[PDB]
Amino acid sequence: EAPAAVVTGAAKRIGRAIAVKLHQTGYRVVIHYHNSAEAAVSLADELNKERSNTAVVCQADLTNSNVLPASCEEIINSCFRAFGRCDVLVNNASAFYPTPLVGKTVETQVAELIGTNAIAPFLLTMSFAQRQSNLSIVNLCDAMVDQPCMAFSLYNMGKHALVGLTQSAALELAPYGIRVNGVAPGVSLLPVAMGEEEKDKWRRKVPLGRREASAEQIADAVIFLVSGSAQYITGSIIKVDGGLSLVHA
Amino acid sequence: EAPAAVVTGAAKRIGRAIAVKLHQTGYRVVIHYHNSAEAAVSLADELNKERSNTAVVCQADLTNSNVLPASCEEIINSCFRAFGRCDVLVNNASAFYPTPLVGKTVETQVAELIGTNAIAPFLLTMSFAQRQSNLSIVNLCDAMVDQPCMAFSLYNMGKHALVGLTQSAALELAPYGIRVNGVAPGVSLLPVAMGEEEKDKWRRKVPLGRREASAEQIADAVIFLVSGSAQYITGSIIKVDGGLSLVHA
Amino acid sequence: EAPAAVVTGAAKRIGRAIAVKLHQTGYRVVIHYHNSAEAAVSLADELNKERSNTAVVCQADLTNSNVLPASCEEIINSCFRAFGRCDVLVNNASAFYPTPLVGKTVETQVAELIGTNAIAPFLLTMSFAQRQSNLSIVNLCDAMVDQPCMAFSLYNMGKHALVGLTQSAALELAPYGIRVNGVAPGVSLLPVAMGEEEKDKWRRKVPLGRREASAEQIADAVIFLVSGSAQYITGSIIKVDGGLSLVHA
Amino acid sequence: EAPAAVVTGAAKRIGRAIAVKLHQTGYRVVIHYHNSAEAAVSLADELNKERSNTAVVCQADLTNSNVLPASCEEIINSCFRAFGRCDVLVNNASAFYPTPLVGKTVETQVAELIGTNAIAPFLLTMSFAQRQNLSIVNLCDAMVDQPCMAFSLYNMGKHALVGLTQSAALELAPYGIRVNGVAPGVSLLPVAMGEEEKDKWRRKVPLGRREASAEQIADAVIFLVSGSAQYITGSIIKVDGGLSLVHA
Ligand SMILES: NC(=O)c1ccc[n+]([C@@H]2O[C@H](COP(=O)([O-])OP(=O)(O)OC[C@H]3O[C@@H](n4cnc5c(N)ncnc54)[C@H](OP(=O)(O)O)[C@@H]3O)[C@@H](O)[C@H]2O)c1
Ligand SMILES: NC(=O)c1ccc[n+]([C@@H]2O[C@H](COP(=O)([O-])OP(=O)(O)OC[C@H]3O[C@@H](n4cnc5c(N)ncnc54)[C@H](OP(=O)(O)O)[C@@H]3O)[C@@H](O)[C@H]2O)c1
Ligand SMILES: NC(=O)c1ccc[n+]([C@@H]2O[C@H](COP(=O)([O-])OP(=O)(O)OC[C@H]3O[C@@H](n4cnc5c(N)ncnc54)[C@H](OP(=O)(O)O)[C@@H]3O)[C@@H](O)[C@H]2O)c1
Ligand SMILES: NC(=O)c1ccc[n+]([C@@H]2O[C@H](COP(=O)([O-])OP(=O)(O)OC[C@H]3O[C@@H](n4cnc5c(N)ncnc54)[C@H](OP(=O)(O)O)[C@@H]3O)[C@@H](O)[C@H]2O)c1
Ligand SMILES: Cc1ccc(-c2ccc3nc(N)nc(N)c3c2)cc1
Ligand SMILES: Cc1ccc(-c2ccc3nc(N)nc(N)c3c2)cc1
Ligand SMILES: Cc1ccc(-c2ccc3nc(N)nc(N)c3c2)cc1
Ligand SMILES: Cc1ccc(-c2ccc3nc(N)nc(N)c3c2)cc1
Repeated sequence: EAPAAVVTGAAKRIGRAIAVKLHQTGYRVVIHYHNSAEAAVSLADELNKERSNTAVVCQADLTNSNVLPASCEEIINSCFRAFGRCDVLVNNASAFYPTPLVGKTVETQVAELIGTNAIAPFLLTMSFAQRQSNLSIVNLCDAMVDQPCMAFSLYNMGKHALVGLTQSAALELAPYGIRVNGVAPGVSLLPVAMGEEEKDKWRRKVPLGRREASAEQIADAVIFLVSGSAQYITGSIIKVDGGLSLVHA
Repeated sequence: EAPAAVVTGAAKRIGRAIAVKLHQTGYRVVIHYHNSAEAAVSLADELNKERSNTAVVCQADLTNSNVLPASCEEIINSCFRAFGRCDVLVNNASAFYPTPLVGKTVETQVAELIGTNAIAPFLLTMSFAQRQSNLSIVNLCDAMVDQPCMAFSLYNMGKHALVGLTQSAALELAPYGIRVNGVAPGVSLLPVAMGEEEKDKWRRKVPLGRREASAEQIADAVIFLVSGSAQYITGSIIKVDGGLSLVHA
Repeated sequence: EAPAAVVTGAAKRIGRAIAVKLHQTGYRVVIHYHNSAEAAVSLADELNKERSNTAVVCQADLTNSNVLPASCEEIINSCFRAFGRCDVLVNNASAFYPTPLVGKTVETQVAELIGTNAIAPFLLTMSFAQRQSNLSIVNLCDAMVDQPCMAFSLYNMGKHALVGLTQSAALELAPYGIRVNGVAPGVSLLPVAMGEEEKDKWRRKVPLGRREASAEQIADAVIFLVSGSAQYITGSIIKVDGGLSLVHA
Repeated sequence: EAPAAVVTGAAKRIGRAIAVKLHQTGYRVVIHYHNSAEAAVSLADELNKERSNTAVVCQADLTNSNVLPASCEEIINSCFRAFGRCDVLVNNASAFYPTPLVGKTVETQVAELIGTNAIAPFLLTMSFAQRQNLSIVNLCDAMVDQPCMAFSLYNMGKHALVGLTQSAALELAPYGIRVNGVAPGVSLLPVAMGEEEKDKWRRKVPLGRREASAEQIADAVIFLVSGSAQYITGSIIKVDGGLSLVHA
């Protein structure tokens, strides 16, 4: 029968492309969302039109809190509930915004940026492993972590922690046959609130084609890592950045 | 005027070694502690008998919470209260224990391991910089972050986030003339509860001398980074590991 | 028209598996070899029986010398002579043997280890680019490059230069639409001369499955990197090591 | 008696500052050079004026060839002949020029860039070790993962040097020989480069919008050879003003 995958923040943009490609590959999917209910259900409707009862949605805030472990457990449980199995976890949901060192309170920013990018991946990783073939986890990382955007220290700390989790969980879960890997975009789908001139500044920086990655190109790397063609691969983070991280200042 | 330094978790072990060496170099010191009140007071007494009014203690829990920003702000405030300046911050205090993926609640484990190793350094860094010559911050990292101990994922995530901080904060605070660097021990002071046979198993693995780093050897690298001999150094992490991280399985 | 690929050191082992999978994928192939003449011709025979006129052999020594540039030129030329095009270069051929610091002269050891692992890849890369779809190069690197085997300094130097080449050529050849990537094995096909107790000692070290990578599992990663599913990927090295590089001493 | 150090390419620029600082720390020095005889001799005279019989020059081409192993052995031998001991080796000499992928022949560019940056350090390390606070410091490059366009052989040479630093650290540790690296970002700029282009680069550096002095590079070499770094091996210290942290 068909394997099942959980994709966090799967309603729009990159998580959406990932869930679509996984479904096209033959997976049943849990579309996790926080604020984007309409979009999440729209995607489920589309996927279920293709193959009946192969997509469900699951709401959760992934901000760090007292209830986050229970929320993460429920995300995994919804996959087992809907499909009787959970073969793939994709940690894609992510808050992204500046937190200058020199109005959300700083402790809220910690909760959101560190929660979404690191603690929730950790808790979902725990629950995914506890509840257990070709099982794997794919973490959406960031190819630019060592050359970070100015004033994004919390966001960067979140993504660095996710690298640590990817590595630690690969080592620890290997005995269980659970592989744990990452995909590290450089520039992909650009901010909605970014202006067109600024977009082109960034595009011009990419050696391979002077363009951002499509969400589908990011999804392609996820598809590889979950597949039978990556069965010896664990603890690896694959850059999908058109060479951007190689470009000096 | 003598410069002043804050060392977190400075009552014993490596934090103490760093405070002492800074003091011997001519720094006035804030000895931060959490539980080790007797040892912190004792160390301060010792340093003050060497030079009068050159050391004060400062108690704070560095577990993550909504009050952690205020606590970190107060730690920096206490350096200015005592000495009228704050030249150096050393982020040494650190929780370290296993958190298996498959007692304390996971919420507490997250708060302690991520708070001490990452969030408190980030908040102390904000406060140190907000309050502002040879200014710098040294973060105590871990040379083994890419070959972590089994079942230490939250601890590892915390140390990886600290690397991210070191880099982000080096970039962002360079315009202010604040350098931000790391020292990464491999095996130094062994756990107090560890049996001699287990200690020797680890000692035997170290290429350079088959022994752990002394606390002073760790302090030596910290003292270099804060000195005028490191005035162009920022965003660097110096391994003090005797070659351990180079040794394959 | 079918695309064409050069695989160096393709007569046996991992190189052979790569040549076989490329061919199965629809590529015409140049089977480069040095001494394994019989095995190279035998492979070409096998592949040509499957689809006629889709495989040729090409002999060359890839040791560093003044004629190495011309030899590398001729390898690329042989691909054009046979197939009219050259879409993919796989830098697989590699000398591997200890060279302690404390019958071959050191001059020969340098020429062999640095020539095969670094200079030949570099010269092949020049020639490939100069003769110029989905064009790409895949370099066979080494996951253990930062945790090297004792007394393998020249080999390790070679593999390190190979990473540098992958990055530098990714950046420079991007404007030409040539992607440059790496696949980094941990332990795969074991040395011929190695005895069985020693083989099993190394197998025990691999977290994922306690065994070495098949040559086909290595080839699988090469296949991905050259595919249309990796079209935004350049300057990336994918570890295929079962988590081995994550294991501390 | 005083310890002794060999510094390669020590006649000028960064290697010169390294030799001067080592000398000021109390080392006797072998000032190796290739083409800069007048500058090397001028340095030796300055140092010997300071302390009699504490500096000698040693000429050698560090390009890769059949004779390079013998030349490197002779450089180490020179330190023993002058001073009776060799405590420190600094691998500083380096060829640096573009080699685009698309009058020197490429085999000569390989020989010069790979020989000076990698093979010569390896042979020198062998010779240094066969003869034995002992340490080796290799001059690396902080920008090796964000390389300059069309510098592939140079970049290959420096990556090879990181491999050597790690491999030799591991292998010579049982002998009490530590092996480390100093990785400048931008330090002393080419003499020929117009100020307009120098300042373009200077402005990229987060920490003070300037290049490293040769003396600041030397300071990190001085730390690594000192008693203060006695547990440090296989480490490479960036001295780059934050440059490698700056995205495109
Ligand atoms: N886009 C890029 O150029 C780029 C570059 C580097 C790395 N990446 C990584 O790739 C991944 C996807 O990128 P993206 O641009 O598609 O992401 P995105 O648009 O910024 O966000 C993806 C989703 O994250 C979910 N999310 C945010 N905060 C949440 C919270 N507190 N709780 C639960 N869910 C939350 C949101 O779901 P709802 O809409 O349902 O609220 C959002 O739609 C991220 O991990 C990102 O860091 C992207
Ligand atoms: N020891 C090693 O071999 C080694 C290896 C790698 C890295 N390191 C790094 O080097 C640094 C020092 O090592 P160490 O072994 O000396 O450290 P440690 O003894 O394990 O901890 C140092 C201090 O951290 C403080 N701390 C713990 N939890 C705290 C909390 N919730 N709030 C405030 N303070 C808290 C404690 O202060 P109180 O005693 O006052 O409660 C403790 O004395 C650490 O950052 C460590 O990660 C050490
Ligand atoms: N566990 C592993 O096997 C492992 C681990 C890490 C990395 N890797 C990397 O993966 C690749 C394949 O591994 P492998 O074990 O299959 O390699 P290998 O069998 O040791 O060597 C591959 C071929 O390289 C060719 N070669 C050697 N010296 C040459 C020279 N001077 N000139 C021209 N060709 C020469 C030989 O060709 P002829 O037989 O025709 O003479 C040989 O068959 C290598 O790059 C290796 O470094 C392998
Ligand atoms: N300058 C920078 O911004 C920078 C940046 C990153 C890394 N670094 C590293 O720091 C080190 C010092 O840099 P630098 O700018 O001072 O170096 P440099 O001036 O470019 O070269 C130093 C010396 O290397 C010697 N050399 C060149 N080719 C040689 C050969 N074939 N055989 C023997 N010696 C040869 C030359 O000696 P003669 O003059 O006697 O012929 C030259 O003076 C180098 O390893 C370099 O890669 C420097
Ligand atoms: C030029 C440029 C391209 C893409 C983004 C960008 C947009 C959204 C976004 N979301 C996120 N959770 N994480 C990111 N790293 C991210 C990055 C920003 C700037
Ligand atoms: C063999 C061995 C050597 C040293 C430690 C060790 C002891 C205490 C300790 N505290 C800490 N905050 N962080 C560490 N990384 C740490 C590590 C553990 C095991
Ligand atoms: C345990 C163990 C597994 C595999 C090899 C091994 C065998 C052949 C081999 N060839 C080569 N060109 N490069 C390597 N790194 C290599 C490695 C050595 C030791
Ligand atoms: C802008 C700019 C910055 C630094 C150099 C520079 C000058 C000389 C130089 N020599 C050398 N052996 N290695 C280098 N990496 C180097 C670099 C050149 C141009």
